[PDB]
Amino acid sequence: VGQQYSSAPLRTVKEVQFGLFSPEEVRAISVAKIRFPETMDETQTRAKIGGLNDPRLGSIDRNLKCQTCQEGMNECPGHFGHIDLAKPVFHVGFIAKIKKVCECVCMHCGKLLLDEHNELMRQALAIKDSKKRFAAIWTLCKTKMVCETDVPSEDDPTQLVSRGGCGNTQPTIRKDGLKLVGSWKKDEPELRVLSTEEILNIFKHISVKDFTSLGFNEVFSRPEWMILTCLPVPPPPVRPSISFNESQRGEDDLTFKLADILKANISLETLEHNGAPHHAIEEAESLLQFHVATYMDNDIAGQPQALQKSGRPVKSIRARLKGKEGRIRGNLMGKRVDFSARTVISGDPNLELDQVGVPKSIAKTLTYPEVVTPYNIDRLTQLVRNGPNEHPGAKYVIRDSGDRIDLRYSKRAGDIQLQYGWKVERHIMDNDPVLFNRQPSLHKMSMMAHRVKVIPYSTFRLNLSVTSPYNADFDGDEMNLHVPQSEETRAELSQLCAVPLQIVSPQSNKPCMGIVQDTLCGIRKLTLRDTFIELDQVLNMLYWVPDWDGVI
Amino acid sequence: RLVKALEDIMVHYDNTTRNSLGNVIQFIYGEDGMDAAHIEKQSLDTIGGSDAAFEKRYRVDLLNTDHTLDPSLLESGSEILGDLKLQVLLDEEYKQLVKDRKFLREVFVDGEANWPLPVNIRRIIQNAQQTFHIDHTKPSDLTIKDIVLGVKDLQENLLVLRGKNEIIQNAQRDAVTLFCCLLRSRLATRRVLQEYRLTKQAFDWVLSNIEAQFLRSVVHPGEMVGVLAAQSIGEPATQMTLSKKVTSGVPRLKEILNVAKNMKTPSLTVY
Amino acid sequence: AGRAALYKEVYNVIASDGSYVNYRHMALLVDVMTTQGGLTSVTRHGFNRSNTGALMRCSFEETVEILFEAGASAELDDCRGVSENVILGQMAPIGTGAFDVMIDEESLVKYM
Amino acid sequence: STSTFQTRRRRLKKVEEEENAATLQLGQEFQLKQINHQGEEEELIALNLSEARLVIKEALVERRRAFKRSQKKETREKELESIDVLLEQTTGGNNKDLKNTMQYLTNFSRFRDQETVGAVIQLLKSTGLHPFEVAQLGSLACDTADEAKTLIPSLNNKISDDELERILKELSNLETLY
Amino acid sequence: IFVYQNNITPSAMKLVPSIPPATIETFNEAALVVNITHHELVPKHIRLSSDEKRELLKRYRLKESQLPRIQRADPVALYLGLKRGEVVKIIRKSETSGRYASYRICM
Amino acid sequence: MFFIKDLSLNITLHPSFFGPRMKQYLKTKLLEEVEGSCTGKFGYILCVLDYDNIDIQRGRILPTDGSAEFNVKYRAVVFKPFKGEVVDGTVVSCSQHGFEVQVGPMKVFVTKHLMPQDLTFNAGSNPPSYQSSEDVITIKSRIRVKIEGCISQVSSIHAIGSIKEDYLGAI
Amino acid sequence: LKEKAIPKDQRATTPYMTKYERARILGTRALQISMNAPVFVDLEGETDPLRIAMKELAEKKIPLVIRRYLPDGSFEDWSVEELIVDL
Amino acid sequence: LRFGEMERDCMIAHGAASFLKERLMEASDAFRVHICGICGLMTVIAKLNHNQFECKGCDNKIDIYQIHIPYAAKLLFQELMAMNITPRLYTDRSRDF
RNA sequence: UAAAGACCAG
DNA sequence: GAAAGTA
DNA sequence: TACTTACGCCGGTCATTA
Ligand SMILES: [Mg+2]
Ligand SMILES: [Zn+2]
Ligand SMILES: [Zn+2]
Ligand SMILES: [Zn+2]
Repeated sequence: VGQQYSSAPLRTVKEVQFGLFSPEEVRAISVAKIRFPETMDETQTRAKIGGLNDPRLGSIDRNLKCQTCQEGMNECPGHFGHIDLAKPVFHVGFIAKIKKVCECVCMHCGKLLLDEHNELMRQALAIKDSKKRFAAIWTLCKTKMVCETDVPSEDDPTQLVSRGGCGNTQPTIRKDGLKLVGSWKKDEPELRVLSTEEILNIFKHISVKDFTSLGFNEVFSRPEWMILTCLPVPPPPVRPSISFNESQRGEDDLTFKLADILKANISLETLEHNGAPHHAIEEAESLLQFHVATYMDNDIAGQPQALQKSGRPVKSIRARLKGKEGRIRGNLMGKRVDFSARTVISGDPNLELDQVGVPKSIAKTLTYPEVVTPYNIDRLTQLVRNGPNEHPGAKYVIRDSGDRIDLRYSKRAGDIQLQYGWKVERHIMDNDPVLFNRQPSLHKMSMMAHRVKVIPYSTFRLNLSVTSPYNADFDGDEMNLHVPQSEETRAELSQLCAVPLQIVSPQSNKPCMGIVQDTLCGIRKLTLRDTFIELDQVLNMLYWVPDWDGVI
Repeated sequence: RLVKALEDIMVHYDNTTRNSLGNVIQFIYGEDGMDAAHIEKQSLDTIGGSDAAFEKRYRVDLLNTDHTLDPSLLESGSEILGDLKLQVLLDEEYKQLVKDRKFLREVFVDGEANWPLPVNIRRIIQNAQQTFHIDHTKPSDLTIKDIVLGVKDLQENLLVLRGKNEIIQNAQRDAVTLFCCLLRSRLATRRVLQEYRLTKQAFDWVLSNIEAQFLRSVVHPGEMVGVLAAQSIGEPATQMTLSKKVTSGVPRLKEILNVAKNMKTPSLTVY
Repeated sequence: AGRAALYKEVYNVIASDGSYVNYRHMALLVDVMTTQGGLTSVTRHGFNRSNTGALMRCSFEETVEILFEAGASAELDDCRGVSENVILGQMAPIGTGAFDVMIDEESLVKYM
Repeated sequence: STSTFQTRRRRLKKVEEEENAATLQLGQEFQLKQINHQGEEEELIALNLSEARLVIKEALVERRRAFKRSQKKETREKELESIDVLLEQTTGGNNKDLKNTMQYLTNFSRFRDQETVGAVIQLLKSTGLHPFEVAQLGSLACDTADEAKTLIPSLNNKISDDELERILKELSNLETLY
Repeated sequence: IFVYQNNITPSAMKLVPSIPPATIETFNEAALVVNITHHELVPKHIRLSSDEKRELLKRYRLKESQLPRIQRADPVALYLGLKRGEVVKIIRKSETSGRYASYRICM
Repeated sequence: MFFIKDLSLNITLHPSFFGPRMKQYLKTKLLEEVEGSCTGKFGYILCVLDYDNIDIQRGRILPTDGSAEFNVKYRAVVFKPFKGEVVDGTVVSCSQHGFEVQVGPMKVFVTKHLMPQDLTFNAGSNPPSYQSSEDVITIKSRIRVKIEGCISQVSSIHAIGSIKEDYLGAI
Repeated sequence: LKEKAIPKDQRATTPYMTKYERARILGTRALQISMNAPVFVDLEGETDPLRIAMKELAEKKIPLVIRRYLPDGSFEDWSVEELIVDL
Repeated sequence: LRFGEMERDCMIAHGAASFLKERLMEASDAFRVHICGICGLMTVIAKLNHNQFECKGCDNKIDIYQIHIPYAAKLLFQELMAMNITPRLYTDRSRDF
């Protein structure tokens, strides 16, 4: 994992502290500027321009380069870069909150609309629960639409007390696509679009004690931060390309949408530095907000799916995490794994309850890393000589010096003098405990540990009474097997989830495996008063019982 | 959903059943602290029958010629008849058994007497018997104290919780209430002698197991009962090959788990 | 009384079917739907909208808004949840992990 | 690295490390209030040379002792000899640091007797000055109160010139000869 | 305790949290025609002295948030006139163990 | 200056060393890893004290591999230098740029320009020297310096010092 | 804090070793013997670490301690020795 | 093959803690990133070789750790960052309890 | 190598 | 397409 | 009072593509 030693102390994660990125941090953390929307070709020459993807960020090419760091492809995680947007833009995700936060603070001055002076407010301001509190404070302030100058104190309602003041009626705000529009009113309304710059600023003035009251955080996430200024550029590892040989493209979906954001950006800025036909610059600003909004969420209410020339909608980052098949649920709550095998199953009335016949073909593939101990040097050496193609054998030797000898090529396979502390990846052998399972897996019992029994033919062979638990027939069902890779993992399998252990189930305080089909229908007959057995047979019937005290 | 909803629930090292916040969902797992796989459907005799039959069974009157332990059953037969001090304990017993009978009829209003409880006491005795080759012919050698005091003493060992404070201790007595009614139900002086001719040895044995067995039945701190229950409910919902007319089955459970308002069938029964 | 019915009810859906479930499973369910105060549902609306940590919650129904609403109100996930550790790739505090294992140096000499 | 007895919760804003100067503003990991191995306030432990010559020596010895319980089953120029031996029998040998420190320490110690070195301590200790000073005063040969107050600025308004002048006198006496 | 017949004015019910410490409750006659606590399904609750409670929390190493909660407007919660913080001890018959201890704190 | 600081290390032991005399192997590892170490946070670690009672505590068995992780609590004698600390040591090197004085495990450097002017460099002498109307400074000469600043470098600490103020210089 | 280490007596958990504690001790112990750790029993024939592990546990010669956490963070320590191994 | 959600729930049911971590890590993802002890970020410019670590921006080179998390998560994190969200990862706890 | 789709297994 | 929670 | 929003059960082969 990660490979190559690191003097760094290794600990586990104990807390995940969520928060929002302050623009000043992004700049700090960044390792590349990122000005050019192109990807590479130092004038068609294949490399990477100091412009987009790797102006010192991650890498490509199994080319150790990477701003000293080196290490190469696997090992170097990503290195972020930045991109100084030309104008403040919302963050699709927080449009809802920005809206509601404004409705809570008066513009122009930037202060709550209900001090401790107001009663009902006090109640809310007491509510310990960042989220439920902001929830309330809003219901009260949305309604208030004037930044009162003086409120009748908690005494006589005739004399009015002083607080902050600036009458400025507060515009009922509303949503239009990605814009917040408000309609003031004094004496018909006065409609005007609240600008980002404008709202960003009000926020920058919201009192530290006022964030907080409105579920925020002085260190980790102040409202003003829901407005992107400097944009973090994820490194190659996040949006890898695809290199079909030499003379061929391969840029990821995300790499295109950044180029778009970068393009749409250069556009704007160059306009505010030139013939700035004002109310035409804003035409170009809405664009920037469209991409920076789209690059994140691209399944918004005001439809315009932002399609890639080819009709395809362009995978928004959000898209990447949305459940099932998506990052969280598809890559973490569950994932494809190594040391696994699957194949058609078939019953076998000659395997003990807790075994599982495993096709040799499969046993010669799945391995187990046993460590060279004096307790087994001999055996292991035998398996190694034995090679990777005979059965009772092995297919990899790993010396302390992290490097694996491939027994099917290493010019010294027939050789090799093991070494205590070395590791031999050997074949699955009879009795290795393994996890056997049939899907859908809705039982602890749909996954049980079994003893391996390597056998001929290509099917997983399993004892009938263990049928029900998995709920399998032999009309073509397949079943998968997982081989534990560590000494304690097997112990966990054998000691906790072995089939024998799972016989009487909590599911309903009774056994979940009994006798079935042949044996059942047949055990009845064998029993009937009528049924008598004569010596010649009785003698065999007795011998079959593996325990029999040998006492006719 | 059932799963994702209970993932994080497990029995902690204190027997409490909490989620990933330490919020208590059940003070003692399943209201008894017992592991499901260690429970069988036994029958609490005491519950049913006529008050008449109940008496003919558990009552022992050393002060009445016709209602004493015949000296055949016991070895200290004749010398116990009329013992006022023994008939004090022997009463205490019967007055408890009756208490129970009331309490059970309280709990299981129905009268239903077959409920799953740890330690199958019947088998434990069955073994006791043809393990010692007990003949329903000879007289036991149990003191009336032996029986009464042993059973009374055993219960002191059926530990589910182990706090050395009053709150916990009460909790303990609670969690064991029903098991005990079962225990006293089957280890009543009359029975232990007239029914199963247990001998002092056998008895000392039965008692010993009931204990061990019990202790083994308590749930293990670790048991992810969350998922277990999720799957235990969830699984049989998959096997649902779907006044009588009332929402039911899958569509109904979907109703319930959703705590939906308007339900297809919203009846109500008035007695 | 609610909890009493909620169970009677769940119990009857599994009863009609003619199957059996040890009381404890239905109970643990019913009690969960109940502790908080009322009738939290096994729904993106009920249970998954509690104090349990972001990462947990985000692994069902509303994945991304949950993660956004998280960095915005700067929550802190302490990781006592299975899901937290699964996502982090660490041994969760489950069965084999509900406790720790120490080498007692003293007893390591008593033996020899 | 080696974690030290103080856990200041570094929440993001990691920036404020002041100037380290004899304004007695030393690292955070060197304040007056320290926290003991068993979790108890303990005042900073500052050593003047020689006193630290003994400390090291003592332990270096006591160590050589236990080093053999397990093997069961005077004169400046002369000590740089006797010590260089103890080292090569209880040290990693590559500890050029400890070797150098031991020579420096031996060659510049102002008190060679655990008795004299205790007097010095008792003496100074009655001042109430900060450990840093009480150490400097102990390891820096100063005549006028000025020479002292000048090389140990931290002092200046803490003790009168006469007072500090007395102490400086008492020190020149205890000042073990050689 | 003020028992009204059909209803009071939002004007009137708005002068209750006005005489602290003393507190005021308000029941509608219809709501009392039947005592719900006499119901087949309603388990006997019990208020706990702020001592009985502080103990409970000690003997289970709980904070208040870790306790099952009962709603302030909860029928029985009203019956006993609970208060935000007051803990109730519910005792119900169990088909698993006969008797079961259960605590609920107030909202 | 020189202090006695209560520190703490963390050693991960392989299962192989789960011997009868393990504590002894740990203590020895500690010593290898601390004595002679150097940080900016603690300065120069010189000598681990009170050997016989180095607290070992119970180790945690790491889950995937079988190693045990120990949090060894010790107490040692350290040497962290500071600005304004007046310290005297012996000269070691000496060039046309100034001389390097050795104080303890450390080395303080004096810039020709942080010495009085009267004191000039002398190349034609051996060993190379710096002379003054009355003083003469070279390799062997003891000097009392005033540390102007430090610079923590990997496994060490350096500083620059002057002897231009009063009461500093040769002794 | 270690104001959290519940003193030996006053311990209130279970006298018996849970299934996981044992599954986990046998595994850990195997994992260490499997790593050439020193064994504390006569491996009378034995050559498989889990086997050896089980034997150690049997003669209560496993130098390990189970640290049991209570939902509040406080914890009780138990020796593989003290622990009753009914299971 | 896929050790999916439901298979995961089963190991959880069994209480097979380690075996679960084995499937998810050793037998699939598992990567080793370097964290900064101050900001819980994956910024550390570690060059395991010249032993240099650094974290300009937090300016470090000292308080630094390494961790073993599933690469899929290293991704999840760098992605929550691209969306301007900070999933700071910390080696010790504070909140207590 | 990566998508989106159709068909199909239990 | 159905059902449940905000402007 | 009507409008807005999340979601959906758990391996294999072939065809086509801005
Ligand atoms: Mg089938
Ligand atoms: Zn790099
Ligand atoms: Zn204003
Ligand atoms: Zn950093």
